[PDB]
Amino acid sequence: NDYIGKNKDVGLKVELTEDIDRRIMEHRNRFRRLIFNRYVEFLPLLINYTN
Amino acid sequence: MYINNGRINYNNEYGYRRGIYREPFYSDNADYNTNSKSYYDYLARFNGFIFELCDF
Amino acid sequence: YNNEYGYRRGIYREPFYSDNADYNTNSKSYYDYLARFNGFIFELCDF
Amino acid sequence: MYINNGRINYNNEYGYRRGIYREPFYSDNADYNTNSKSYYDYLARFNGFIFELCDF
Amino acid sequence: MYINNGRINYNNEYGYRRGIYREPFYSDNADYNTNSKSYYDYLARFNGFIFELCDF
Amino acid sequence: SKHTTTLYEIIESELQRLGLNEFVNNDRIHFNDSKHAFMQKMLYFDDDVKQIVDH
Amino acid sequence: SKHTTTLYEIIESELQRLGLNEFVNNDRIHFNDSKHAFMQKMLYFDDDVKQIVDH
Amino acid sequence: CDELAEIILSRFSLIMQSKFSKIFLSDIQDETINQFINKLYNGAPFIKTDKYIDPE
Repeated sequence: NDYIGKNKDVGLKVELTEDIDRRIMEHRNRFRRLIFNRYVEFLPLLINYTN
Repeated sequence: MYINNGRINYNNEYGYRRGIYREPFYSDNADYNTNSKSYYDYLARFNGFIFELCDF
Repeated sequence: YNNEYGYRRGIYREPFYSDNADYNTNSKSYYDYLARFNGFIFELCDF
Repeated sequence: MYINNGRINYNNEYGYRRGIYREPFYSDNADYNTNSKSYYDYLARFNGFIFELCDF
Repeated sequence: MYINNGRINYNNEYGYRRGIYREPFYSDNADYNTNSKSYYDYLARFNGFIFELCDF
Repeated sequence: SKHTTTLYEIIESELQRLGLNEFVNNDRIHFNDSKHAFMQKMLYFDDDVKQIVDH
Repeated sequence: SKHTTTLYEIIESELQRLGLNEFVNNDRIHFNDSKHAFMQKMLYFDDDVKQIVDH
Repeated sequence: CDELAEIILSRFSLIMQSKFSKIFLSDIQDETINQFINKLYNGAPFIKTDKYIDPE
């Protein structure tokens, strides 16, 4: 038959619209954190020294 | 069709899930609105307690 | 029960039975109701 | 919020928060208007004091 | 704390604490950045007084 | 009820204040009584519900 | 009431100046009394509220 | 410099004037607007309302 995850007693879930809204907000927060961290890593590597 | 012999027993011949897998009897491609309690309900419960305190 | 294997924030709700509740809150908003409750707490102390 | 044996006790079985974590009973994704006091209320309280002083 | 010499008073003391860094708006802990959480958590300041009053 | 309460919740709260119970009733328990349940009472618009609404 | 004020605060101010009180009443304290409470006194078209509105 | 001062007076007045906003028209305390703004400001591909809000 079809496969679904084992039954975990979690209670009722909110509708798809609320899932989508929270997913979009979490995506925004994740992107902000990623870009801030990546700029932090990129900063020390800007200046280089000859010889 | 025969009686349950005066003893009640619960069984589900046609269930949604069988262990990990999913039975083909019922459909899942449906989305229902879920309405929980808001802050006003928290206030209502607190007001119920305050009402009992005032009665006491 | 609250057993979870995949973590999604704040999408799961659980029903419960509200045996008693009092929606008769003589105020035009929650803010003024809390102000009234402060006043009532002082009155209750005095009483 | 109950009375047992003639003595009153307050306990919230279904609370919004436990410890730092937030319970699943109530939904808090709702914004409520908060209407505080403006300058006119400051004037009103000062006017009340002035009224009492005039009475005295 | 609230009950002194057989009398109970609230006294609603105020303590001013100002954090060093502002709260993170885009952090995932603050979801929707809405109002309701403060309304839910406001009533938790009366728990000690409620317990002392119930004992009294 | 995700933001504010429904009319059903307020009416049910007042009916519970009145002391009514929907399940146990007169020593015989019915899950859906169809006579004392809060639903199938505000739909028939009983006297209690009318008093609650007028209040 | 972020700007100026609302009618309810004005009427509550005048009712408080009249000497009425919400809670103690006749030596029995009630939080939501449904009488002598300023709200439920504006809604019920009470005489004091009409006097204040006319004044 | 007289001719240059007048142009700057017009150019700066256009900067301070040019500010855009979104204006919601409804009843003065219809708490749907606060919920509607909360969804709209955050991510919200689909918002469900009634006919009386009339988004157009």
